[PDB]
Amino acid sequence: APALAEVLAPTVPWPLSGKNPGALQGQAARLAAHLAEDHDLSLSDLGLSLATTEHRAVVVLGSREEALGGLGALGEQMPAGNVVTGAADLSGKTVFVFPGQGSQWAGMAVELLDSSPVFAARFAEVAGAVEAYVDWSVESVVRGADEAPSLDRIEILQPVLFTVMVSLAALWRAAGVVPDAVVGHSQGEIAAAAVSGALSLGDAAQVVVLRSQLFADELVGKGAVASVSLPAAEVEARIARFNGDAELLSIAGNNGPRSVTVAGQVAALEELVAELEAEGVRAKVIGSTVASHCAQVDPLHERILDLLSFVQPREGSVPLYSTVNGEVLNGAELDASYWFENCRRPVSFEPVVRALFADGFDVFVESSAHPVLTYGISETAEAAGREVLAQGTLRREEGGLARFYSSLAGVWTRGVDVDWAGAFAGRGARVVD
Repeated sequence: APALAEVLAPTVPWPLSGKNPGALQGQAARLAAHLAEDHDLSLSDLGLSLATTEHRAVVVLGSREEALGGLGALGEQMPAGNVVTGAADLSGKTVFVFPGQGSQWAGMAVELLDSSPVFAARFAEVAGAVEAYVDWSVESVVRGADEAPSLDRIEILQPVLFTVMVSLAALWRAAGVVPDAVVGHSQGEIAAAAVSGALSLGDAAQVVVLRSQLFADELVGKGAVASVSLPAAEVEARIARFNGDAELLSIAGNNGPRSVTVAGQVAALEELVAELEAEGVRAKVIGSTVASHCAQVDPLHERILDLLSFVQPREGSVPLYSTVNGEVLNGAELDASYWFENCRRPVSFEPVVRALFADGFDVFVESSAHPVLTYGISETAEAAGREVLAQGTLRREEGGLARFYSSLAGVWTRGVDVDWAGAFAGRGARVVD
């Protein structure tokens, strides 16, 4: 039942397609002139009409003005922020990417709760699973209720992030976009397991909640993870001087050929990050993160096997590419042992991005509040001579239908199928010739 969109939300997407020279531009030019001249054709009717009918574009609009501004611009081959353009030259094999921490911002799920029924119904269903293992309400933390806990706290961030990522994947699925596979980074593998069905909701919810509550008890204060824009070899050489007495700092992830993470002791991490920043290199402590993917997780080994003994794994609808052991898992192999490897081992994301290229994936949808792994996939694609689409869902301070229809356009304009008519459900629009 529940639609992409509240009937009273004004953001709507207009899709246009052409194959002949200047055909997309001509069709846009004429429609903009007709809209202004006709003064009777309904905006909603024109939308559903365009939505139900090789070179592609989507105008994302909340208003007649934005419609004329978009078609007008497309008509004169001028770029605009609300007109998403592309060529439909991709096979469309799609993988959903579920990142770790870094995605979060303060109002992230709020707009989609208020304006997308589908997102709201999935959010409740997934919030309901986590809330079985927790005293607080996911929805109130997202809306910043006064009395609800903060997202700064790891044990609250990870379950919140889990719910938002799984619910975003359902919003993609309603709009007719369906993964052929999933891929997770760090905690992201939990969300990836939920969406694939490899864990039940309740199992995936219990894993995220218990493993983040452990990290909060045992690891907060003592460690973090930082994102560094240099290749592995350069970074091994910059941390060596910190690791005299003890290994304070270690490479916890490979995201691209020029992109890695470092995990360990907060002071040494912050010094390396300041050193590299002074030198014009991007290095940033990932928000609220603990020193996972390093030796600090080892004193937690037996606790973690006991905590996640419940986990019952099973084949999902769709394979999971393991960022932990380079295997393509049906879903049954995700036992408590796997979930220890996941928080201890460094995340070999980049090599499984190359494996996905070789198995025929050319569309990567990152199901997140803010795109963080998208640059690594694009850098990997360039270095592999592969033309691929790396598409985020939301961004900071853009959590609405305008942002989401933009990212949906991103995938459609490059050849992935989308039910655009879904955006007009229940509005009483009629297709007009």
